[PDB]
Amino acid sequence: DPELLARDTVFSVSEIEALYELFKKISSAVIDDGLINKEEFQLALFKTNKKESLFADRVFDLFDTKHNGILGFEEFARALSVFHPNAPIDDKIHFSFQLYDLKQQGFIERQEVKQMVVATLAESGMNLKDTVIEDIIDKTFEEADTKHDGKIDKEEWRSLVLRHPSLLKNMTLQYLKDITTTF
Amino acid sequence: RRMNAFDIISGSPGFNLSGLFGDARKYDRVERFVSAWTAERVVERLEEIVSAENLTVAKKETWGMKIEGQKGNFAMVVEINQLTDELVMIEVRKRQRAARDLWTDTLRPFFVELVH
Ligand SMILES: [Ca+2]
Ligand SMILES: [Ca+2]
Ligand SMILES: [Ca+2]
Ligand SMILES: [Ca+2]
Ligand SMILES: [Ca+2]
Ligand SMILES: [Ca+2]
Repeated sequence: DPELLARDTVFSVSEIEALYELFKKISSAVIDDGLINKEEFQLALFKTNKKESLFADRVFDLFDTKHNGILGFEEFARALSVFHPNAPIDDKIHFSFQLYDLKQQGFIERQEVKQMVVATLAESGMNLKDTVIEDIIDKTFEEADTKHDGKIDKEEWRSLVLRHPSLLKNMTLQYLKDITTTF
Repeated sequence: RRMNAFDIISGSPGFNLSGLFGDARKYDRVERFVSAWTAERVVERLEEIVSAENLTVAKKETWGMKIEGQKGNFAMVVEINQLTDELVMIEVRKRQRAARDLWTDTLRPFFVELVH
């Protein structure tokens, strides 16, 4: 019954049905168990299981709210609702904060930011020198760290992404608007 | 303005869920080039290439350019932002309908030669 998920998300019933078609494809790609495992999630995101990514690691964790290391359709649909263009921005800010808190013990810390800058520059083959990365991170903290403790807390994260909305572009999938035609 | 660490992270080609939708994506994953060129000089050189290689400038704006060619076969969006006092980040999203060619032999090597 798609009415329950439709009620709880910003998807319509028809969009939930379309999302289920996508779910069935992803979930049957490696093990035919009606569920999405991490390998299947990587194949969906990247088209290969050879790309090991801290983004995939974090996002899969946050999708997997019943933390058994495998996704059912309810988890898939509720998580993807966060990415819909019409989802509450507070949901996008919360999810992204928890994503970037790599060690999962609070705050977005300098070491977590640096690990992500190094990894993302490597995705582009633009492996900038340590002094340049440090300059960029310095400037980031200069702006973000208004409660001056050298760490980015949830209120500081909110302020930064409210100020620079393009920082949340990866928290919206415009494709979800046309899901019923694609699927 | 200088872009910050989170521009780098959040805009990285692998740090989004767009892969879920496969062929629905209009452009290939963003190709980023970090350069000590100025944005004005990058645009100037792109315009020279447009004139020499039979291309079209669909858009020319403060953020960058959109360049088209080959009767709908090729397009790219080029966005340029200041990264540090010394460096810009050039973000190129391209699409090519057909499978040497313009992108491989001329346009991409131009972006590569900017890197520094
Ligand atoms: Ca499965
Ligand atoms: Ca693997
Ligand atoms: Ca966890
Ligand atoms: Ca689960
Ligand atoms: Ca942390
Ligand atoms: Ca702080």
